[PDB]
Amino acid sequence: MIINNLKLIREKKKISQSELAALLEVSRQTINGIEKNKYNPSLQLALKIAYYLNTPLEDIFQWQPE
Repeated sequence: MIINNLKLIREKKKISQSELAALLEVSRQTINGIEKNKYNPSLQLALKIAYYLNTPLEDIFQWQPE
């Protein structure tokens, strides 16, 4: 389904997971865990990630509407 790949998006600007996680208000381990296939971020949080990260939601988490 949804492909979690913030790190690519974040690392695009060389954004730190730690700072980003601070931006998200969530633990870094969890955020980097999601790419690894851990349960994707919540409805608002994904929106926040796009907002905090400043990137389309699709790039960070391509919904892949199956």
